[PDB]
Amino acid sequence: TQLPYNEKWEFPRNNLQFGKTLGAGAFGKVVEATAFGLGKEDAVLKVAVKMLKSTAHADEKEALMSELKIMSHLGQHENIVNLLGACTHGGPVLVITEYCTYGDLLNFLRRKAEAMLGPSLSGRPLELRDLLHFSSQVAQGMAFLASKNCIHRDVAARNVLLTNGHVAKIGDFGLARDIMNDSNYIVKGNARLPVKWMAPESIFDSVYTVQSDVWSYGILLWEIFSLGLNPYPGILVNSKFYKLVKDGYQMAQPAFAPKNIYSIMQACWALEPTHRPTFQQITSFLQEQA
Ligand SMILES: Cc1ccc(NC(=O)c2ccc(CN3CCN(C)CC3)cc2)cc1Nc1nccc(-c2cccnc2)n1
Repeated sequence: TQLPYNEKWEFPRNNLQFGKTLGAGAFGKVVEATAFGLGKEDAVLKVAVKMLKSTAHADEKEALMSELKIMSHLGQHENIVNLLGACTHGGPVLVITEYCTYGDLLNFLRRKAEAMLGPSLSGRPLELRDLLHFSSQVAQGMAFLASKNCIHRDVAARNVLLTNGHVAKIGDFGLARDIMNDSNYIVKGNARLPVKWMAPESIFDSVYTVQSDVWSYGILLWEIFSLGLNPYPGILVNSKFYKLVKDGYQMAQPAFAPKNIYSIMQACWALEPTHRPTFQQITSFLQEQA
């Protein structure tokens, strides 16, 4: 965008020691690293570093810079993936963020479920309160983005990261996601879209607002209280699916959701955008439950 990059984030690329890859897309990837003398307190930290692959070209580079500019503009919040620094001089653009010990929320829930079933068939197990905290925290992060007039457009469990103390943060893999081979992204003409997460006005009118994010959050809520099931499971995205969503078809109550939380999901799925709850409403409600 036309936003400026502030060099207050500038970090020496030689002060990074790279480790394993945390995720990889077609033209970008995220790599774990250690930063030496990062931040006000000169900390020595494990961080995440987004960068372009050798396959990337000019457009991919302009996108990575825009993402960096946006993250600066956003500010910092406990429930988003915070920008820690950047390397824009003397080499490829490097974007440095917080490292989240437990990875994405979706995989975490799935592995946790398997580990809990283990004793019967094959750290501590999840309780309902953990799910409420996760949901509450993601809502706080989304409410923060909404207060900045910032539209996420891909709210989902795969884009939520869990850090120390199991605190959920909302992020965006962007170039570091392999959408080309991801079955959660459907080929809708020009682009590949997370259709099962999208609001009807987004699907049909290409309209993205804070409210269409609220819809997608409802789908996320479903993911959490089913412990990481695919939305609309078994249902092929086609003309019938599109028409169904448009006529108010909604998923059934997840196995682990209290009627309370499922009512919240349904509210998020109001066909009329302005009838859906705000992120601050969702936040206040969930905080009390948790
Ligand atoms: C390294 C990096 C660089 C950038 C980002 N970006 C964001 O987190 C983000 C969040 C919100 C926005 C807002 N944006 C507004 C416009 N719309 C269209 C998109 C959203 C942009 C970027 C995250 C990361 N971090 C990241 N990415 C993937 C995986 C991991 C990761 C994995 C495991 C452990 N620790 C970290 N970490």
